[PDB]
Amino acid sequence: PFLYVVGRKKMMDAQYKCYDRMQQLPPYCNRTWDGWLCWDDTPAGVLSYQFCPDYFPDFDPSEKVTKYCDEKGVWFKHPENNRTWSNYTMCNAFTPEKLKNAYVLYYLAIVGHSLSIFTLVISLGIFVFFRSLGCQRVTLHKNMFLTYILNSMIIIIHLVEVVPNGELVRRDPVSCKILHFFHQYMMACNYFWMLCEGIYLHTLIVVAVFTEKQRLRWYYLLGWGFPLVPTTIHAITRAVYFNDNCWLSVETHLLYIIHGPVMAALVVNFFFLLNIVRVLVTKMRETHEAESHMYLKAVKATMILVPLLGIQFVVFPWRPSNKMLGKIYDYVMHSLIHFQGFFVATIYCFCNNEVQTTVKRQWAQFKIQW
Amino acid sequence: SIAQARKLVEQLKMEANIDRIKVSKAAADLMAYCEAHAKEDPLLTPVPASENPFR
Amino acid sequence: DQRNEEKAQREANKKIEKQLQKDKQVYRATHRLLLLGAGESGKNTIVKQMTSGIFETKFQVDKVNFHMFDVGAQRDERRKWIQCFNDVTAIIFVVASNRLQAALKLFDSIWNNKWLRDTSVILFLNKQDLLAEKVLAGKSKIEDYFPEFARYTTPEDATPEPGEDPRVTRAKYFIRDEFLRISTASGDGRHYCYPHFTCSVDTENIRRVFNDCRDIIQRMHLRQYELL
Amino acid sequence: KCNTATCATQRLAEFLRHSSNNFPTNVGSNTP
Amino acid sequence: SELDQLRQEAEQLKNQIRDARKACADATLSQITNNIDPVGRIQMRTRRTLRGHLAKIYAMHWGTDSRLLVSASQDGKLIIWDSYTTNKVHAIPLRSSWVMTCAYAPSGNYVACGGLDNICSIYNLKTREGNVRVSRELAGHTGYLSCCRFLDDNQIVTSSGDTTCALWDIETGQQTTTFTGHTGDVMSLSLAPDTRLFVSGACDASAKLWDVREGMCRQTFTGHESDINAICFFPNGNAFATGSDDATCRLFDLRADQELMTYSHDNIICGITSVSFSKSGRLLLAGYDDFNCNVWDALKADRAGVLAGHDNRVSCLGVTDDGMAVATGSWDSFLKIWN
Amino acid sequence: QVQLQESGGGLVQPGGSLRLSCAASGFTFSNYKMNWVRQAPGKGLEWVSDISQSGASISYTGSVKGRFTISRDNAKNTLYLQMNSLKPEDTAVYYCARCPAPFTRDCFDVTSTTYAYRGQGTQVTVSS
Repeated sequence: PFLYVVGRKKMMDAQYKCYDRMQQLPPYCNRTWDGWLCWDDTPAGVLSYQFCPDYFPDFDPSEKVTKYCDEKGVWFKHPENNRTWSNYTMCNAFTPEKLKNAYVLYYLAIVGHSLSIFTLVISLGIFVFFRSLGCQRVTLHKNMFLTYILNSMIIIIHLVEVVPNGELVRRDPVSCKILHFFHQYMMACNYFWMLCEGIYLHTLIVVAVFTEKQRLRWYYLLGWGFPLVPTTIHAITRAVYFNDNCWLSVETHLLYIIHGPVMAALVVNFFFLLNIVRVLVTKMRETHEAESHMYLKAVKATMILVPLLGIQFVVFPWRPSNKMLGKIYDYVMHSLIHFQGFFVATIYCFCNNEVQTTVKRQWAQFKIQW
Repeated sequence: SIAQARKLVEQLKMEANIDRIKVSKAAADLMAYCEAHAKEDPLLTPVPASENPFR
Repeated sequence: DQRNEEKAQREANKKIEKQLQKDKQVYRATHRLLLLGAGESGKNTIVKQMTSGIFETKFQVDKVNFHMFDVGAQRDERRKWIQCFNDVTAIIFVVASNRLQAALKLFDSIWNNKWLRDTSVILFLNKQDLLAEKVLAGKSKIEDYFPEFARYTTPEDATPEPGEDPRVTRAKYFIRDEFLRISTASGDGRHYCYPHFTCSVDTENIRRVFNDCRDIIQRMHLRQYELL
Repeated sequence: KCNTATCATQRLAEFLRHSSNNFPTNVGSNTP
Repeated sequence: SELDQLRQEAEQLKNQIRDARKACADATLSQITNNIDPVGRIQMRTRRTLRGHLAKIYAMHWGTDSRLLVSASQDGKLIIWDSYTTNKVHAIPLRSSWVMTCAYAPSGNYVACGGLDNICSIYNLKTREGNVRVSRELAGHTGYLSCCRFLDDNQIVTSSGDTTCALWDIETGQQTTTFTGHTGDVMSLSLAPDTRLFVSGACDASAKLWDVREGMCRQTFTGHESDINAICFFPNGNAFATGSDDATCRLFDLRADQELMTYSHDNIICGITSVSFSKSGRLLLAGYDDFNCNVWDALKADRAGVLAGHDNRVSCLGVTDDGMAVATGSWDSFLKIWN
Repeated sequence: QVQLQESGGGLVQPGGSLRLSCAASGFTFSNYKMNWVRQAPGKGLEWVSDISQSGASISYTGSVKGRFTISRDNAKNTLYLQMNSLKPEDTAVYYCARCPAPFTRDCFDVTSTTYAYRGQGTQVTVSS
């Protein structure tokens, strides 16, 4: 009942804010205080629209409330009680259609994440098996595949055991908090590892190309060791200040402690991509290559770097308020996010020329033995 | 100029007077050698895993 | 006993592997360059700035060590020992300016050699002053030895020669285009050519080599990432 | 609010748990 | 005005040689060995893989005890491996980074290496005082070294790339006998089992048999259409096989003065980089430029099998004295042992 | 054994037409490239023209470009160089050069001082 207690506190807090704003502010319906959100006195105003209070889990900010003044008497009267009452039937926010959209979005994640691990365990198995393909870049590729499987494995088990079962959340075992803590760290490890190869690609193509040798001891610390600090700070701050059931919530602004550096890390990756593209454009300029074919090659190079650098998170950073824009954002953003592992494995393991040629040679070698 | 041609021709005379036996005898001798030492070829006739060092 | 011998062998192998790793840390930090060209091309002047079969010239620029090998002392026939220079970062070529046709055919044979397809070549069109004097005196001519200069037109794309007369620029860019046509006639995008107009007293040649090696390594890194 | 794209799966997970197993407001009668 | 007479005499001698070769030939090897059981399909797997080289491997030489082998690569290192345990016994940093060949002494005390420096360096391994250094630096060749073989602890035969082979003499630094007669660079040479003759395959599509004691060419064998890249004496010592750049292997005879059999396949066109024989002389394991080695039945000229386990082209291969295993070295800095 | 035997070549007036046919033997003709090399007195060996395998790519040097017309008769094992409109600067000893490796276009070392597979050659001179 912590969320209920938290929601109850916001009702009185909003009442004080409403009273303070009304006191400061100096065919006329009298001002009346509504339980959830007050209505200031209006001079015969009909259909006054404001967004939903969303102080409770049921409500959502997308819908909005309305009422009318002086259309009948001075205020609208509810027929059942013959008393002033505001229509909140559209603020239900849980409809057969809203639930339907979320389920088709959840099942898309499960199918995509399951397929992502399927394409990544084979990709990881190939790289470790084939010693010839081994290189400094491959070691970073192996860590990306390792952190992709772990992040996807934690996500899928979170959506089939914790979320469907409300009894587990109600008791709030100390073990359930550990699962969310590891989910935060593993997901932060995946995002921070995107910056690591974003640096490596930038430190190879653009700057310091001559020096092939570079120590990876600072890449492992940034990839794995560094994300521990934001995660362990989040655990302390949440427990002392805002502790929910199983620490599973998105209402709090404290989530930016773990989502702040991640956004900053991906922003830097955007700057690295622009420098690489500029170098790539310059590189093909000196060859005097045809401009018509030049644009297509540049487009392909950017698109294949989209899943590796995790660049989609900055191209569409915030959700769309409009319902149609929101539906498009939900169906496109989740498709890229949940299938990112599949795209990364396909491009960098199922399409590489050196990887393919080694596979064809070894397969022909196997068929001769058999 | 002229010495290399003379040396080539003299070497040709040296190579012209050598003995050349019938090729059938040479082929028979080579086949006999191959068949005589065939049992001592681990690559040709497989050796058991116990009797090879590369295990 | 076997135990002591095995322990000693393991210790020696560990020491040798440590030495191999230490030597690998410095082997990959040095780029090997093959300095090749026809005789009397002025490459000896660059060499002397700093008999055997291979001359080693160790020079560095921008903290990067370069290892240039002069092949003087070998015989004229080179279809066998040229295969050893397949891991070199670049093959420096010096052309003197039918002495030009021999260099053109040599560069052609280099370009399509199956073991030299990966390696790129840096082209040094040496002796520009001699070419300018020859084309200004008028004692000899290039049209008779190349029936393409009559119809040839100056490439308007690039001619940054302020003090040079039109005729010398035409001759220089005609030789460069003759080399580039062979270079790009059968390329596969795996190796490229880098023409350069250098004199016999140019101190920038090491900077040209450094920049071309940087471009070669950058393009190789781009290729390994499948961007290009 | 956490409208960032990074916290998208968690938002979907919160919606399912809070909706499939409700945390109704019953606003229709004797309600504001 | 003797040029025409000399050319006519040379042509007449060549015609006489051809007639003599035709007279001594009555039945080909194919029509005399078509009564034996075929060997059948054979297959060997990589028992050991030796790693540690940084550049392409150009040569390797097994020891006389089938235990140690040396390998030379273009990173200026001479690694003496242990085949049984995959251990690096020695690692000699050469002063030249372009070594083209290597050798192992029959007694194992010394090793040799040569490349694009016209110098053969002898390294003393049997000394144990914490240092392993070069004993003698043999100089005097003009062309690049291609292949060197040890006759004794004091004699080594080298095949330079200036159409000349020389018999050296360590502990003095000067040559003993110089072999001349080739018109192209000598790419390989192989000593006879009895250490009295040796053949040399040059870039003139011809192989010459030399007498070590005297220093004069005995017989010249022709028939190949391109440069001979490798050679290997038959274990009997009365024959040898030549690997050329025309994608054909030919087996010559020291007594018939003419070729015996050719080993060519229509579906492969690649130069042979190395040729070696098994202990019994029945299989001809010749490496190719298409990244694998092919095993040839010498008697029937039928391919018994193929060893495809190398990422790059095989530049050297050699069967041990006892015939237990065959080691092939490719340009991918990997040394593999096949059994 | 490779034996390239040439034909033609004699004292003719300037502006005449000559033919040099090379009789290839000892190797498969339609597997190798072929070149033409001439050695002017007092000068080094020079490359005249080359014809690729099966007569696909024909190229001449600058001096003789647009003058000579090579032809490879693979069946008859011969190679021509149909000279026409000769000049007193074309007096040189001509050889046919077999190209070192089969099915390869690198075709190195053709104009070397000592080339094993190069033919004997015939003397071609023009005067009055």
